[PDB]
Amino acid sequence: ARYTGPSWKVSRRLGISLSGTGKELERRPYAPGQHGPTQRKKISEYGLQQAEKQKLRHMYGLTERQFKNTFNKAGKLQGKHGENFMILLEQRLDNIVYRLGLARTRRAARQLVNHGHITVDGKRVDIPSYQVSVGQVISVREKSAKNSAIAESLEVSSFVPEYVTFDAETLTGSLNRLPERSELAAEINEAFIVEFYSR
Amino acid sequence: LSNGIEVTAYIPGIGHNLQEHSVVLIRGGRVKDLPGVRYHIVRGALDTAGVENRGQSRSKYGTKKP
Amino acid sequence: VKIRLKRMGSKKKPFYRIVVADSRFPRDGRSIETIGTYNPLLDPVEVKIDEEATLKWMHNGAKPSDTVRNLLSREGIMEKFHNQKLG
RNA sequence: AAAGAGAGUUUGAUCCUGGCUCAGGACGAACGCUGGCGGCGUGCCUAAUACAUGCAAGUCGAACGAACGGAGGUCCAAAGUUAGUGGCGGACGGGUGAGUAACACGUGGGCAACCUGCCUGUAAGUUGGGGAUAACUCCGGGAAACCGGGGCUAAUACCGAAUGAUAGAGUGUGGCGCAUGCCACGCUCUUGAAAGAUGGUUUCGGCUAUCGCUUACAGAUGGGCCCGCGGUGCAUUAGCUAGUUGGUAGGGUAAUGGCCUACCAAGGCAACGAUGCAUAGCCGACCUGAGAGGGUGAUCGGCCACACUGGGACUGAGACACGGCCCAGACUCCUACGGGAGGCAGCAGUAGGGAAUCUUCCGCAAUGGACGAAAGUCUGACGGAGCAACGCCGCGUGUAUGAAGAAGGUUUUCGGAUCGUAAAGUACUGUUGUUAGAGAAGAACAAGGAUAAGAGUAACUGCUUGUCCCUUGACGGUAUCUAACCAGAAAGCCACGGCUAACUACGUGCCAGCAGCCGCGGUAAUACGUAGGUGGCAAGCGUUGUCCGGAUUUAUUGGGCGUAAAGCGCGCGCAGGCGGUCUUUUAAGUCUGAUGUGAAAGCCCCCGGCUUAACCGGGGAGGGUCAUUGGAAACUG
Ligand SMILES: [Mg+2]
Ligand SMILES: [Mg+2]
Ligand SMILES: [Mg+2]
Ligand SMILES: [Mg+2]
Ligand SMILES: [Mg+2]
Ligand SMILES: [Mg+2]
Ligand SMILES: [Mg+2]
Ligand SMILES: [Mg+2]
Ligand SMILES: [Mg+2]
Ligand SMILES: [Mg+2]
Ligand SMILES: [Mg+2]
Ligand SMILES: [Mg+2]
Ligand SMILES: [Mg+2]
Ligand SMILES: [Mg+2]
Ligand SMILES: [Mg+2]
Ligand SMILES: [Mg+2]
Ligand SMILES: [Mg+2]
Ligand SMILES: [Mg+2]
Ligand SMILES: [Mg+2]
Ligand SMILES: [Mg+2]
Ligand SMILES: [Mg+2]
Ligand SMILES: [Mg+2]
Ligand SMILES: [Mg+2]
Ligand SMILES: [Mg+2]
Ligand SMILES: [Mg+2]
Ligand SMILES: [Mg+2]
Ligand SMILES: [Mg+2]
Ligand SMILES: [Mg+2]
Ligand SMILES: [Mg+2]
Ligand SMILES: [Mg+2]
Ligand SMILES: [Mg+2]
Ligand SMILES: [Mg+2]
Ligand SMILES: [Mg+2]
Ligand SMILES: [Mg+2]
Ligand SMILES: [Mg+2]
Ligand SMILES: [Mg+2]
Ligand SMILES: [Mg+2]
Ligand SMILES: [Mg+2]
Ligand SMILES: [Mg+2]
Ligand SMILES: [Mg+2]
Ligand SMILES: [Mg+2]
Ligand SMILES: [Mg+2]
Ligand SMILES: [Mg+2]
Ligand SMILES: [Mg+2]
Ligand SMILES: [Mg+2]
Ligand SMILES: [Mg+2]
Ligand SMILES: [Mg+2]
Ligand SMILES: [Mg+2]
Ligand SMILES: [Mg+2]
Ligand SMILES: [Mg+2]
Ligand SMILES: [Mg+2]
Ligand SMILES: [Mg+2]
Ligand SMILES: [Mg+2]
Ligand SMILES: [Mg+2]
Ligand SMILES: [Mg+2]
Ligand SMILES: [Mg+2]
Ligand SMILES: [Mg+2]
Ligand SMILES: [Mg+2]
Ligand SMILES: [Mg+2]
Ligand SMILES: [Mg+2]
Ligand SMILES: [Mg+2]
Ligand SMILES: [Mg+2]
Ligand SMILES: [Mg+2]
Ligand SMILES: [Mg+2]
Ligand SMILES: [Mg+2]
Ligand SMILES: [Mg+2]
Ligand SMILES: [Mg+2]
Ligand SMILES: [Mg+2]
Ligand SMILES: [Mg+2]
Ligand SMILES: [Mg+2]
Ligand SMILES: [Mg+2]
Ligand SMILES: [Mg+2]
Ligand SMILES: [Mg+2]
Ligand SMILES: [Mg+2]
Ligand SMILES: [Mg+2]
Ligand SMILES: [Mg+2]
Ligand SMILES: [Mg+2]
Ligand SMILES: [Mg+2]
Ligand SMILES: [Mg+2]
Ligand SMILES: [Mg+2]
Ligand SMILES: [Mg+2]
Ligand SMILES: [Mg+2]
Ligand SMILES: [Mg+2]
Ligand SMILES: [Mg+2]
Ligand SMILES: [Mg+2]
Ligand SMILES: [Mg+2]
Ligand SMILES: [Mg+2]
Ligand SMILES: [Mg+2]
Ligand SMILES: [Mg+2]
Repeated sequence: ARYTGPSWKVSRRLGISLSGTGKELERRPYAPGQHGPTQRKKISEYGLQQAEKQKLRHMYGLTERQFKNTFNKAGKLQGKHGENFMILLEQRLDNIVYRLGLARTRRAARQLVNHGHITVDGKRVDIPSYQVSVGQVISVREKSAKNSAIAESLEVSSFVPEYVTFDAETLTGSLNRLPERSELAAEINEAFIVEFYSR
Repeated sequence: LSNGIEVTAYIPGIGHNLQEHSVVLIRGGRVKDLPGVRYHIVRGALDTAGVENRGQSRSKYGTKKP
Repeated sequence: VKIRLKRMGSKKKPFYRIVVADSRFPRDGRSIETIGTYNPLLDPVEVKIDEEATLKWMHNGAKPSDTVRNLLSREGIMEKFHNQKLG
């Protein structure tokens, strides 16, 4: 991926349990390093905006320049800026693979997309940043097929969001309709990232 | 300089291997401490040498990775 | 005055414009009036042409090239030009 | 629909004014540390400095000079597929930005004041003669570029003749305009043309097909000239000019014009900036900005100028001509000392200047050029390959699990915390990579053979169109695809007191040093060096140089002049700016409709094509105090 370091470190510093359910924050919820269990300090507006940017960036696991380019392209759309930015972030192939049950984290989905183990409309895709559209399907092209990892991922995969429909008999998933901000993270404040990029 | 300009430059870093009639590479940037000095010297781009025993800010002072 | 074929696009990916221009001008330089498109990469060739300004230029003395002649023949401009000359 | 962020710094503390500095974006960039790959682009910004070496413009035997098989005479050999004169092209294509402040460029017009090879169409004609000349061969001068003389011969080479002007004059008729003048037609006289070559048929004479040549008329194309408006600094640059200003005649050019000449009068331009000095190619456009504006002219497209410096002309439809000619000048080279040759701001490449920029590569396969009837030749245009993290976009260095927590660093209030699920273990994959194989598009053709139908013909041959048969790849075994192995072969830079995200210990002690500013360093340093930790970015990260923003810090949008910088000491007044009330009239300003135009590429919107993106394609929109013209009359005139 972009970054192969420890995953509990970034979540502990950020304050939220991204890519999991509190299991990274079960113990010592303070920031990493030797400082953070000792004391804290004040937070300014710049700190809050940077924190929200990090929330998004390390939640979706994509680099900074591509993040800003996606924000700029989302600005081209019509509607509220942050909502469009988030919903275009939700169009990522990695996000669809992860939330569809074929994996468990963002890293697993990214690697499983890099090797081409999935396919859209019978076309092998090695691009994690591929933007899925309405009616596009996914599959496994019988590469992993009877693989232990995908079976385990489908076992422990919570549930499926209502904006995507997936059946496990043929491992087929497709976007029902466009997701809304209502069915999204909501641990973040999307109103601050636009201001942060506005300075 | 290349245009015959009397230019007073500053030597950064700890220690240097500079002397008279030596080729030096002058770079922009003035220091407020000296009333006349207005330019810096790049370390490691010409006859000028780097700085020994440097671990931090190694890109400047012209020291390679140890 | 020739109804020429101008090349643009990208490396190893050419696309062509059927355009009329003078023989003394650069291939990608000054021209008079573009009339069509020509795409070679697709196995079935997609050629769009006005078929009305082309006949006017042919009447006025615009000699085409070999491939432009082939395209006008396949699209029927040459046969209609012969019919107009007869009629 | 669009619609603008601030912080530090003068004081013992304040509030204003004001400057300085910083937080962002962009480069044809450079330097330092570092460095895995793929796609698309860019690369002498300085010396328009000087140039080794090779290649960049040649082509036509259908107008006049080859070896073989081989008629003929065991021996030599006749006819059958290959230099130059002549025609076309060299004025295109390609490169630089020196010069130029002007009709050079942008935009919009005018030419009743113009030209134009090749291309297309039409109307007529291609009828008869002559004298030569290269090539070739002898005689000489020759160091050599090469010079002269004698003899000989062709043509689509050259020069007269028959005939033919919408060319000159003279006239008439009719219709007309924007003053000069334009158009249709008629009459008399005087001048101006040609060339043939490859076939077919016929009788062989003839006739005929294709390509050719002469004249005239239109179209298309490319140029020429004139004009309104528009885009820089200095007034510590105020007068400049004399073929200048106008006229009368003339010469010259494709054309108007002091473009040039003789004569006549003394004019003309200028504070609405003449003249002069300095810098600079212009535009579409690029960077920034909320916008108005500000800066620039990298890549690409259009126009202009130049080709070692300065001047000139010939040939040609088109040149005062990059790889053509003559003269002078500087430089390089050869010489037998009399004299000769050269011009990379063409593609590669060398030396020098620089902080700084690439191979002395492949091919005409595709597109386009020149020649030819065609095959075909040439094409450093162009299509491609090589180098440089120079820029944009894309992907990787693994993934899940793994503990009160391996081992060991950093600290410890020496109980512990921290690196940290990070490790080992555990289960899995091969995007990259290695090994072995299958492997495209870009290709349309041109020509050649059959056809079918037309025009033309007495008939053909041929011509135009349509349908088939056969042939053509530098890239290149390239993209791509298929299988086996592998967590192994792949992470660095800057920063951490505030501006601004992120702290502990040790060493040093106004020293070493840091620094954009506030300023830190004199023994308890979160600012100096190192170690641990943390933050940002990522095959990149920092520093410097230039531009815009922040800067309302030239304020039209959008500031001011009592005391902070800022009201002339006052008056009279030319030019200029502004102007009480009402009516009628005009449409200069103002507002609006229609026509033409503001090239392509670029920004923007919608669709698509490359596995996505960058990138590419289609359509649309935007942009003017623009020309023609029709409207309204409140306001300014
Ligand atoms: Mg430092
Ligand atoms: Mg062709
Ligand atoms: Mg918008
Ligand atoms: Mg500051
Ligand atoms: Mg900004
Ligand atoms: Mg570098
Ligand atoms: Mg290195
Ligand atoms: Mg790359
Ligand atoms: Mg240059
Ligand atoms: Mg010859
Ligand atoms: Mg040119
Ligand atoms: Mg230029
Ligand atoms: Mg004769
Ligand atoms: Mg003779
Ligand atoms: Mg003779
Ligand atoms: Mg006559
Ligand atoms: Mg007559
Ligand atoms: Mg008129
Ligand atoms: Mg007559
Ligand atoms: Mg005659
Ligand atoms: Mg012919
Ligand atoms: Mg001929
Ligand atoms: Mg302009
Ligand atoms: Mg300008
Ligand atoms: Mg005259
Ligand atoms: Mg200049
Ligand atoms: Mg650009
Ligand atoms: Mg502004
Ligand atoms: Mg530019
Ligand atoms: Mg250039
Ligand atoms: Mg240009
Ligand atoms: Mg030159
Ligand atoms: Mg030179
Ligand atoms: Mg002439
Ligand atoms: Mg030339
Ligand atoms: Mg040359
Ligand atoms: Mg060159
Ligand atoms: Mg050199
Ligand atoms: Mg070619
Ligand atoms: Mg060709
Ligand atoms: Mg050649
Ligand atoms: Mg080239
Ligand atoms: Mg090329
Ligand atoms: Mg470079
Ligand atoms: Mg790059
Ligand atoms: Mg990248
Ligand atoms: Mg590794
Ligand atoms: Mg591992
Ligand atoms: Mg693991
Ligand atoms: Mg210890
Ligand atoms: Mg791990
Ligand atoms: Mg093997
Ligand atoms: Mg093979
Ligand atoms: Mg292979
Ligand atoms: Mg035929
Ligand atoms: Mg045929
Ligand atoms: Mg066929
Ligand atoms: Mg055949
Ligand atoms: Mg064949
Ligand atoms: Mg060919
Ligand atoms: Mg080959
Ligand atoms: Mg090969
Ligand atoms: Mg391959
Ligand atoms: Mg194997
Ligand atoms: Mg092995
Ligand atoms: Mg391997
Ligand atoms: Mg393995
Ligand atoms: Mg590994
Ligand atoms: Mg690496
Ligand atoms: Mg320090
Ligand atoms: Mg460290
Ligand atoms: Mg770090
Ligand atoms: Mg301003
Ligand atoms: Mg003020
Ligand atoms: Mg006042
Ligand atoms: Mg005062
Ligand atoms: Mg007063
Ligand atoms: Mg005063
Ligand atoms: Mg007064
Ligand atoms: Mg007045
Ligand atoms: Mg009034
Ligand atoms: Mg346009
Ligand atoms: Mg372009
Ligand atoms: Mg697409
Ligand atoms: Mg584009
Ligand atoms: Mg487009
Ligand atoms: Mg378009
Ligand atoms: Mg628009
Ligand atoms: Mg009135």
